[PDB]
Amino acid sequence: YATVSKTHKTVSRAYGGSRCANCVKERIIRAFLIEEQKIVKKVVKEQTEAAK
Amino acid sequence: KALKVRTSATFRLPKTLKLARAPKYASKAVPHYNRLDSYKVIEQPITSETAMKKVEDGNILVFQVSMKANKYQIKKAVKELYEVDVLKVNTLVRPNGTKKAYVRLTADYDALDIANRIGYI
Amino acid sequence: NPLTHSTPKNFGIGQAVQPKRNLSRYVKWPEYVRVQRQKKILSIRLKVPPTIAQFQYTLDRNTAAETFKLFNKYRPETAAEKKERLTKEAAAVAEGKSKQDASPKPYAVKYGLNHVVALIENKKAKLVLIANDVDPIELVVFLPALCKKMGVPYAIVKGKARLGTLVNQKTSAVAALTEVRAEDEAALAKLVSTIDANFADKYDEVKKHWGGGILGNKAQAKMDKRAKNSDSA
Amino acid sequence: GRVIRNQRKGAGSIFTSHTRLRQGAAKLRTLDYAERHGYIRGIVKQIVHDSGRGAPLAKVVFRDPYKYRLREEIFIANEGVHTGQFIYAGKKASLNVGNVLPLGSVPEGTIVSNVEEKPGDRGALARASGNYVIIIGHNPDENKTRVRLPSGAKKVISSDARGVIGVIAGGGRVDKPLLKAGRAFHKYRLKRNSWPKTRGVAMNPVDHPHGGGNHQHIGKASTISRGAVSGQKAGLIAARRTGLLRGSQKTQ
Amino acid sequence: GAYKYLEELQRKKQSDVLRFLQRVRVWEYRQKNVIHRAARPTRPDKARRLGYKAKQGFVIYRVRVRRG
RNA sequence: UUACUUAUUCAAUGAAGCGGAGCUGGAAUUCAUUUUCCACGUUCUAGCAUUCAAGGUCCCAUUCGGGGCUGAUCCGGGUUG
RNA sequence: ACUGUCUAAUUAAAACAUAGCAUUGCGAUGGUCAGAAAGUGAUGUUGACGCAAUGUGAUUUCUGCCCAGUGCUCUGAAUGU
Repeated sequence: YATVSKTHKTVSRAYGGSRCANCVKERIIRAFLIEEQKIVKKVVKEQTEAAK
Repeated sequence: KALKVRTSATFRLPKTLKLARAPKYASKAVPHYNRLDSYKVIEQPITSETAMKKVEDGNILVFQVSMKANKYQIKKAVKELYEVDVLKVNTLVRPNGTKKAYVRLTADYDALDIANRIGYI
Repeated sequence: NPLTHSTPKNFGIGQAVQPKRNLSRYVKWPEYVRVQRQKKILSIRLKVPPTIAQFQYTLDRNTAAETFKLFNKYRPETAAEKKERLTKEAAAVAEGKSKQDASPKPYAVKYGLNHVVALIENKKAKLVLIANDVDPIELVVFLPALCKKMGVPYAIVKGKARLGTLVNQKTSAVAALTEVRAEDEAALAKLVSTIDANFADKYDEVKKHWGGGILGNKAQAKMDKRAKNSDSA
Repeated sequence: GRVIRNQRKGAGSIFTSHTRLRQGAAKLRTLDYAERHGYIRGIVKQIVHDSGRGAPLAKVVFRDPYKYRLREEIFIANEGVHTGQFIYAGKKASLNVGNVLPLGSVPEGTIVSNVEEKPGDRGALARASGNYVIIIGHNPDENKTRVRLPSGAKKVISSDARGVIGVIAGGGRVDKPLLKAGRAFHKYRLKRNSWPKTRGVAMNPVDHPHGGGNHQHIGKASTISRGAVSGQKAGLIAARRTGLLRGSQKTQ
Repeated sequence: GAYKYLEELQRKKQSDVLRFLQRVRVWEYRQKNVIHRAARPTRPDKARRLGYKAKQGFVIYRVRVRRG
């Protein structure tokens, strides 16, 4: 793998020759929805400290 | 005052100054001469009936060389003593424990011309 | 402001790998550091006898300043000073028919333990400064008591190194004054009165005080809060 | 006589443990600040067979609190855990199967396993397959916890010692007969060397205290005292009763 | 001189001052190596009467032997 | 008989958060007023967490950069039992 | 019971082993064992569904009475040695 060019050991994507386009796909789903839920989890506690 | 800030829990040895050697007298006071110079590298040509066939046909000089010499020192010794550029050198240790080198010369030099320049036919 | 955004980190446990803090409290020292620290610690936790405890009853900084100011006036002759005086007296005895006495009588501090102890036994020293730092303390534990026996006033002062500086040694561990110029007899008398008031008058009641037995601050905290939660309700 | 076999067991030449294929020492996380002040969350990445052992092991990866790296610990898989589960290790963690908690923070009757003896020795008790201890009570002053060990022996231990909730997987293993000398061979092939242990009564008087005679018999009492000597301890050491146990052994 | 006072004082090994020193020093010597270099004699007169003189090339080594 | 930790013994850790006090939070009841106790950033999810840390503030001589405090409470240097 | 093993060079067996059964020690400051010692080791990268010590020898059906003797063992006893 040191004699061949870069395009034999990669695909053109994030996580190219490491992950497999379906584990990359669920990685983007999971990163988006939890960090969006963390935006919900911030302000849903900002009503409990505003109403206690 | 105050004490210094340590961001690690490990103590390692300080990088102290280590001085170079400045002796009051020489190590052995006379440098040795060249242990494996060009007359000691190649000792003697090999003139057996099949070694003589390599001189005529193979463009190869069969030399007996020193047991300490490597292929760089034999490529440099043949070039020094005979002023001949060398293609490749193949060496073996003979079953009487001495070394034999198959020095191949380039195509510019005729090994049979150098063979009777050295003085063996 | 413009495109630079204040994003604070969350260094609570579970998130956001902790920043580099001062772990000098938790650094695994070399073995000589730990031995030299817990040696002091062990000499504090143990109940010390009163004839060792009298050291760390050291002289106060103002009186120490005055004492080293007086003792700087009688610093002994240095090596180049001895060379210049040896030339200026050897020529004098050889030609000027002197009896090796065209050099005046020196006034200097006396030092070295055998010299100073022999001067105290002869009742010849007028003041004795005693170091508190000496690592075999058996060299100097008899120096208070002997000074109380002989009527020589003595002061335990911080620094064998500071005693060594006044005498051009490295350390000297004791220093004495036996003869003093008459321009300094009053200052020597006031310093001796302060030193008697601090050391020699206090000796026969200091001689009974066992020192040490001082707990560490975790055990100190534990003991005080045990006293404050049990009794004080 | 000569040196008998269980005295050769301790010199450790061929009687050491056959430890090539082991995955590692099964251990809890060390008591750092997160484990005793709040919690921390790891992921179980793999449930894996460890040779020489009946229980499966679980690689659980954690985030290093002080350095940007990952730390993989090798727990014993409690029954029910699955790869991909989030495991919560710490004082203020929740009472779920898989979460390792200190014993002071669990109610009485909690079924934990891999429970420490001293707080910080990373897992000592209830550690073979199927086993578990029962937290039976707390003494909150001088803070201690009475638990019941798998042998039925009760034990008071520290309330800061940790343990993972649940019982250890692979249980009910020994209910299947081996049926073969081959299965006992391959069983002890990855543990040590004591499979074919010839009865001491069939040996010679050099080889054992039981050997010899024109019949195969022990000759003297097979119950040997505790204050006996290495070389004599062949039989039932310090046996306080013998014969078939009829009645409730089953200590209260 | 001081060496007579030290010579007599190192004979009272049951007195309080010497047993406190023996406890502190027997901890400290136990903390170091079995054979380790001593920078100076702890008994300077006992060393001195056994032949020691404080000049270069006279060396003190402390050493620890198992009893019994 | 039961207490101490400093001898001794055991254990863990690239000796990382120990001990004491504070800060706001609230349970909490005030016979004067705050006399005490618990907290004191993480739990749908097989993602992610690193460049003295961004920001707030003060210097340097503004060129690109560099430093101090804070962010991240103080105190004791007993690594923790 | 089987498959298996052993007396190389007079005995291959009904002997040994075996699974199965049972008993015992032991919760780590531990059981069993090693070393002349040790800041030393085996079991142990272990933890009672485990390690160690023995007896019996698949399955079916059972395993009776005796603790006086000799052992082992006990939260015991006491005014004997």
